[PDB]
Amino acid sequence: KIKNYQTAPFDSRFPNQNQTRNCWQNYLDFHRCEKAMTAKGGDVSVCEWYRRVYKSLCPISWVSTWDDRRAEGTFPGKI
Amino acid sequence: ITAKPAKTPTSPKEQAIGLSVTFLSFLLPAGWVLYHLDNYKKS
Amino acid sequence: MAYPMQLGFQDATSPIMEELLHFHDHTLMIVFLISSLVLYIISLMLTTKLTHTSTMDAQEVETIWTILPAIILILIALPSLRILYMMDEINNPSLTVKTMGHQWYWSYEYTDYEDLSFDSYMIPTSELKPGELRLLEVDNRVVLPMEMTIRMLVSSEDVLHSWAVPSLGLKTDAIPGRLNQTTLMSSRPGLYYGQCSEICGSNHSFMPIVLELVPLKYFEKWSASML
Amino acid sequence: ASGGGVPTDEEQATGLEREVMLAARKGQDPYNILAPKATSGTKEDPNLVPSITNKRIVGCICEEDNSTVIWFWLHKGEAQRCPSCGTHYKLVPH
Amino acid sequence: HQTHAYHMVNPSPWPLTGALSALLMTSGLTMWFHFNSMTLLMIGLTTNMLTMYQWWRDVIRESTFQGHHTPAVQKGLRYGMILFIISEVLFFTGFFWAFYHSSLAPTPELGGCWPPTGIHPLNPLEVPLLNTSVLLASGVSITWAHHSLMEGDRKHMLQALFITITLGVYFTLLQASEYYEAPFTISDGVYGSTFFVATGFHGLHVIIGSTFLIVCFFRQLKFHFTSNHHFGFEAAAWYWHFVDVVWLFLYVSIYWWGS
Amino acid sequence: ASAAKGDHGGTGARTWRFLTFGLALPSVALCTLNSWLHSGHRERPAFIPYHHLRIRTKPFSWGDGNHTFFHNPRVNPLPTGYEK
Amino acid sequence: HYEEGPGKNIPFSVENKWRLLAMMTLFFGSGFAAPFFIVRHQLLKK
Amino acid sequence: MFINRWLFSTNHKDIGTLYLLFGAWAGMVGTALSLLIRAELGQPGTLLGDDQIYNVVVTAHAFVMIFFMVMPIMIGGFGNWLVPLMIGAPDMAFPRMNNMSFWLLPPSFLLLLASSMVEAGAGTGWTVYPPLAGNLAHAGASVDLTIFSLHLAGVSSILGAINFITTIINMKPPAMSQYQTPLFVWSVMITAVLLLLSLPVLAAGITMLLTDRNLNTTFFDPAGGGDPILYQHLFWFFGHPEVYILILPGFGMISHIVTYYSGKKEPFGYMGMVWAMMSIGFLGFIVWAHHMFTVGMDVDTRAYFTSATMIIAIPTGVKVFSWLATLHGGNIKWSPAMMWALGFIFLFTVGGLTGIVLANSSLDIVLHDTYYVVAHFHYVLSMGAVFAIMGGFVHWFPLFSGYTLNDTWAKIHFAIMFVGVNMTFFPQHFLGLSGMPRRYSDYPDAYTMWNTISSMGSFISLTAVMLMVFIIWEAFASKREVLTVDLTTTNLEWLNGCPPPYHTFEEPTYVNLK
Amino acid sequence: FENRVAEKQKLFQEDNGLPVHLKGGATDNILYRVTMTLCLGGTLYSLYCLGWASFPHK
Ligand code: HEA
Ligand code: HEA
Ligand SMILES: CCCCC/C=C\C/C=C\C/C=C\C/C=C\CCCC(=O)O[C@H](COC(=O)CCCCCCCCCCCCCCCCC)COP(=O)(O)OCCN
Ligand SMILES: CCCCCC/C=C\CCCCCCCCCC(=O)O[C@H](COC(=O)CCCCCCCCCCCCCCC)COP(=O)(O)OC[C@@H](O)CO
Ligand SMILES: CCCCCCCCCCO[C@@H]1O[C@H](CO)[C@@H](O[C@H]2O[C@H](CO)[C@@H](O)[C@H](O)[C@H]2O)[C@H](O)[C@H]1O
Ligand SMILES: C[C@H](CCC(=O)O)[C@H]1CC[C@H]2[C@@H]3[C@H](O)C[C@@H]4C[C@H](O)CC[C@]4(C)[C@H]3C[C@H](O)[C@]12C
Ligand SMILES: C[C@H](CCC(=O)O)[C@H]1CC[C@H]2[C@@H]3[C@H](O)C[C@@H]4C[C@H](O)CC[C@]4(C)[C@H]3C[C@H](O)[C@]12C
Ligand code: CUA
Ligand SMILES: [O-][O-]
Ligand SMILES: [Cu+2]
Ligand SMILES: [Mg+2]
Ligand code: NA
Ligand code: NA
Ligand SMILES: [Zn+2]
Repeated sequence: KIKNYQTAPFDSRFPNQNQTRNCWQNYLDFHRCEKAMTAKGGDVSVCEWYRRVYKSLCPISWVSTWDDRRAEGTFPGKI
Repeated sequence: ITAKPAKTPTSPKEQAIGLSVTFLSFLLPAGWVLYHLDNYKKS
Repeated sequence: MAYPMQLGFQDATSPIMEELLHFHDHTLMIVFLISSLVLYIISLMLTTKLTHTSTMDAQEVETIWTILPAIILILIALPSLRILYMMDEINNPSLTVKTMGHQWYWSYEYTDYEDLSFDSYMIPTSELKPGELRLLEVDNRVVLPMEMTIRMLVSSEDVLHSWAVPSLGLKTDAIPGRLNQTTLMSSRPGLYYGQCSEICGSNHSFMPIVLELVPLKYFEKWSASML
Repeated sequence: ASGGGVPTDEEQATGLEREVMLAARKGQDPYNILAPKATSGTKEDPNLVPSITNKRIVGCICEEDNSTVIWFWLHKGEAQRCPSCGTHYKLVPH
Repeated sequence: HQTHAYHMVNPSPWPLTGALSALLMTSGLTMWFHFNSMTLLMIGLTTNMLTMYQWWRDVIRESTFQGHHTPAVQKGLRYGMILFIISEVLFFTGFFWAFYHSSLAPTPELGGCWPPTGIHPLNPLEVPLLNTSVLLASGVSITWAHHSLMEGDRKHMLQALFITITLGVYFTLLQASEYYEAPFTISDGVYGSTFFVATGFHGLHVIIGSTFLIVCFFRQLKFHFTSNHHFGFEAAAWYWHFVDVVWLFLYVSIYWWGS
Repeated sequence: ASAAKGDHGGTGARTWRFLTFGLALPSVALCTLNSWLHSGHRERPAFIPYHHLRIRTKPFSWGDGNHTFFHNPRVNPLPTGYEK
Repeated sequence: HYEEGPGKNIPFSVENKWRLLAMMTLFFGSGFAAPFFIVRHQLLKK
Repeated sequence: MFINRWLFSTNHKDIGTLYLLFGAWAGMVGTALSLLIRAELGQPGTLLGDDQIYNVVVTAHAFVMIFFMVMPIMIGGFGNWLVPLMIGAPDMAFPRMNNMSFWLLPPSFLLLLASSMVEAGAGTGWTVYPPLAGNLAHAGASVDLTIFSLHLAGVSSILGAINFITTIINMKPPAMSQYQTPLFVWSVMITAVLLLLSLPVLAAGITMLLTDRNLNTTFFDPAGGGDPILYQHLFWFFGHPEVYILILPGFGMISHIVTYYSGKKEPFGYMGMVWAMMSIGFLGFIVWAHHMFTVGMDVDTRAYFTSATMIIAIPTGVKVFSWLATLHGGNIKWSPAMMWALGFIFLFTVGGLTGIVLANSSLDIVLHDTYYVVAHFHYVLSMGAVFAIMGGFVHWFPLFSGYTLNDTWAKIHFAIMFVGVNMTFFPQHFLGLSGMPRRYSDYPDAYTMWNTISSMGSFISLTAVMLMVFIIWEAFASKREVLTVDLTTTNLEWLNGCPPPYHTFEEPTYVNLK
Repeated sequence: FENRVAEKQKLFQEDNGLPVHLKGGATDNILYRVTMTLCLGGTLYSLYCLGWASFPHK
């Protein structure tokens, strides 16, 4: 709830050297949460943890490409 | 093993010729290419 | 970095690299011993006019030279695997840094807080400042806080590369579409050098890595100034 | 259902295949398909080695399960002995 | 004159023409892919077919007409064909490994799911199930053909072998139609890549196996096979069962499990 | 399994012909009916220019470079969408 | 049939040792020279 | 007659001779490429150009040495000459298919040379990893010509494997079991099994690379959901068996050479030697990902591959100790072939031991893609496979030709080569431990001394190669014809004389069952 | 169809010294010449194509 975020913590779901899915899942979670909120009227502030984690872990170019595809209607993950 | 003496003995002079020709066949063409390398790179 | 006429590993800069040095010393002793034993036995077999050319029974001695190597292998595998799982242990980093390989340079992203990223290219030999190292210096070094556990994530935006820093015991391949993780902890301030370690085309030899390890407060102010 | 029309080997085998077939039926092995069985191999009862010439290579497995085979030319004439075990062999040219 | 049972083969040009046909086909594919030209490739395919025709023609001359296939020679050819099929199994194993690697760990670009986002797989209960019944049925009819030959029954051998070939052709025509009708293509990411390269090499082997069965059909029409000596038929049947089993693995893996 | 059938005594040509006509070809006939019965075109889905599909890293060595080898205009969109 | 015996079971003649020297010189020399001339070819392209 | 005999051959000896000539020519190519590598590295700075031309040379060096020199010489050359003679067989099972295995290789080599002449060559490494080898970073025909070169070499060896397995299983005397066949014959049979199983997987992988390059598949391209690392698995699933394919016939020849020049009728521990070769063959299929310890694999997979790789030391150690036990008590003949074999035992052991260092995935993080790997594999290849080739060549040259070498010149040759290869590769251990990467055209200044020494070593090896050509010339020039060969009772391939007649064993050996 | 294998066996066993690939008659020689001409001519053509492809073309 309170902050003091330094970086993304160890996540038992992604314990190995390949962290691709950790970046991906947190990106999906953020945007899923955000869509849920901006609808029912509430606050994207509750989505903030996923946003910090995926920003920490994900290469800038991956985020940028995924953002471009969401705007294009070509993003292949479910949000 | 045992063997007959050479049917066509190759004297020390003949061996020196065969060895010299063999070495030059490897060294001259590669030496030419490497000597002219700068010529190749500059071009 | 390596120094002239170096025979062995660069001095360890991280505890894991120290562990690897001791494990290598252990394994090399065994390597020396077995090589020397084989050379000695060869010379022993070849230095007598005594003969024994009739059929020799093999069963008894094949026990020795199966069981003895099996024991030796176990004596290598035990410390080997201990270090392997140590290098894998959970550590809780304070900082995550990404590096993306490119033809032919590295970029770095420090996006825990702000969007900080930059490119890091080899200094051309003609532009080295006096005393700087040919093929090793970069224009923008990877500044990092010393004495802190850092998560490095490695990828590529084109072909394969591999991000290496021998004195920290690090080498993580840079693969497009993949985010590989390693952890980095320097016991000391200083400058630590590595080189691209997967063939990647025309300037594979010329895209090095330079870490600059400094106290946290210097790293924080550097970070802020790089925005 | 049933019916015929497929030739048999008896009808249609030819060449070497047919020679081997006809010899097998007579119990003969001119093309060396079978391993010969050893005699006692004494000078009185030597292994008899057929040949179409006046020498043939013998391989001697001196003892059962030896992995080393001992090879030598056997020549027409007096029986010869394996150089390792001394078992006798005699050439029978034909 | 020999007194062993093995075959000393006359000196032959077909190894060299085969090797050269391989040079022409591969340099031809390079020319097609990079220099917009089919010329070398068509020469290579032509000399390849000529080589195979004359080489296997000569094997028939050597065996049916000259009698060089003693039992020892046949036994070697049995091992040869079994080893060849084994190498073919391992070739397919590489494509199945590619398929499982990609489908068990679908990457973000696919949507992180299998089948990928945007891929609409064929229904495995429609034509793919039909093609499974077709190849299984052909495995039954080729077994009938084999037993008819061993029992000396020329007419039913020919009938059963003709039914087998017809089924092979049916499969190929069905597969060609399904290729045309498929809404995904070989360029549709790793789903299309694995689907068409794996089933494509399988289809090539069905065509090869059907051709081999057709060769056996015409040899049988010419009375080449005896009721006890017919290795070309046995080899074509083994190869045919291999094509059937590869199909079953493709059906379960790619069409059914991968759908 | 023993399947559910029954014979042997002797596996022979007659038995395998029995299996061919009594089990194998009837099964093919059934599947042929099932299939040519569920044919009839599916609605082609909306075109979406997904970046993992319609891959073009090099033009194909035939046609205009942009059509797959067994391109079906009805159901195979180009990278820019359905043609004509 | 074919020739049998030393010097006859090979595709090259050993009847004259100097002709043989020339042939061997061309044979091994051409293999050793080829990479140098391919490097030159690639350098003189760009 | 010349065309019938040499282009249309169905004869195992003549086809063996063709392979030996082809491999010798390839060896000159491979040596030239190796000298270009070491000339580039022999002083700091840039000699030839940037890493593209440099790594075209490196890539070709490896393909030539592996596929056109070692495999044709060991399997096509010694295998075809010796295997039928050692089992008393009248030829190979498929004598005409055998000829096509040979004639596929000049076309395969032509394709490799074409790859280096068109565009900028294939500067990929002999591993040909994407995406560097893909159609964006290596656009144009060079990599496709390389792939096709490998396809043809692969077909050649797969058909050869079928031939050798069938011949060895089916064409022995009816009394001779598999446990009465010589160890070289075993070594070729096991190598052929490895070829049969591994090369189709390589063919699958490089075909997928070909379609990614030309048919818009994406097996290895993340944009389509593919994975570069899948290629690495398929490649190394072949590539580790391949190094055992490169050494196993060498092990077989070493067994025969050590036995012969020890004056022994048999190798020590025959069934142990068979067991060890089979064990090595089997274990060589379950270790491939030790080529992939830095790609990001899970820790338990790294632990498995570390352990499984190390186990192969046990059967290999049985072979080394059994060679030493064959020497034991011998009437040692210090022939040139014996010197090659003794150098083999020792230097192969050294390279096997640095391979065990590398099997430790934790240490391999720091050693991978450095010259420590280069040092490992040149001890087992340049001082293992090559020493077995030279030993077998000098031992059996009088059988194949009917003429003797000059033994003094052959010992001089061994001496020069032994100095050259050790000066070349021993310092590369230092360069590896201290961090010099693979596939570099230039290096930081600190690495200069050992790179200078290593390059000087490579020139000494060049002098040995030139001297080998002269030595073969001198033998054919002098025509000293063989008379008597000892130990024919346990070396059947000599028993038909030197050279043996075109047809041997027209009448098979007599071997009874007892 | 009638079984004419016996007459093929006589033909291919005739003591005429011909290798099996030519032993059927003049048709064998023609097909052989066609095959070998295509192979050698095609191989020369591939070498020309390599010559062409080995150099830059504007
Ligand atoms: C002839 C070729 C050959 C052979 C036989 C071997 C044999 C072995 N190799 Fe080697 N290797 C290569 C050729 C070969 N290798 C090549 C070409 C590469 C690089 C590929 C590339 O990237 O281009 C390579 C790479 C390579 C790597 C990858 C390193 C990396 O890229 O980071 C590894 C890792 O485990 C490895 C290990 C071994 C081991 C354990 C053996 C074992 O088989 C050795 C077993 C032998 C002994 C151990 C010596 C004798 C034993 C005794 C005297 C008994 C007592 C010994 C003990 C108790 C230890 N090899
Ligand atoms: C059989 C394999 C083999 C052999 C013998 C050699 C022999 C040599 N190799 Fe090579 N090499 C490789 C396989 C081999 N190499 C491979 C696989 C690579 C990795 C490629 C990659 O990174 O992609 C490599 C990489 C490699 C590199 C690293 C390049 C890099 O990372 O940038 C270097 C550098 O010094 C090198 C040098 C040499 C030298 C100086 C020799 C010398 O010792 C050669 C001396 C000459 C001989 C040994 C003669 C050979 C000829 C015969 C035996 C014919 C005999 C004739 C008859 C029998 C009639 N090699
Ligand atoms: C039963 C019906 C189908 C039967 C088989 C039909 C063709 C088989 C041909 C060979 C198959 C071998 C693999 C070739 C790879 C691809 C072919 C895959 C099968 C196929 O035909 O795929 C087609 C694409 O063909 C394409 O790209 C191009 C096709 C032509 C180019 C071939 C290129 C050469 C391939 C190289 C072969 C290397 C072999 C090495 C073997 C070495 C072994 C040691 C799919 O069509 P699409 O329009 O994309 O989608 C359908 C949309 N409605
Ligand atoms: C990118 C494109 C690359 C293309 C590369 C293509 C390269 C090759 C061109 C091929 C030309 C083939 C011409 C026909 C060859 C027939 C071989 C054959 O049929 O060989 C037979 C033996 O192999 C046997 O049986 C069993 C083995 C039969 C093998 C048949 C041919 C296979 C060729 C392809 C192999 C691919 C392997 C794929 C799996 C990875 C008979 O052996 P012979 O010694 O002849 O006779 C012995 C006498 O006693 C017979 O009376
Ligand atoms: C890595 C393998 C190669 C190893 C080293 C080879 C050792 C070289 C042997 C000599 O090679 C020759 O060297 C000459 C120089 O000494 C060159 O002459 C060149 O230089 C001469 C002297 O300046 C001129 O007379 C010539 O016209 C000019 O071609 C000549 O072309 C070249 O054949
Ligand atoms: C049983 C078999 C063959 C014996 C024979 O029939 O001659 C022999 C040959 C090689 C033997 C093996 C090798 O000598 C290597 C190992 C030696 C150890 O002393 C026992 C296990 C060991 C793994 C042996 C087990 C067994 O005795 C083997 C496998
Ligand atoms: C490397 C290969 C996956 C190849 C792929 O990504 O395509 C995988 C598939 C199955 C795996 C193996 C199986 O999961 C079984 C074992 C599991 C253990 O945790 C490691 C060893 C172990 C023996 C694995 C090693 C390695 O991860 C294997 C062999
Ligand atoms: Cu980047 Cu090598
Ligand atoms: O490969 O070792
Ligand atoms: Cu390996
Ligand atoms: Mg690497
Ligand atoms: Na049968
Ligand atoms: Na340099
Ligand atoms: Zn005896």
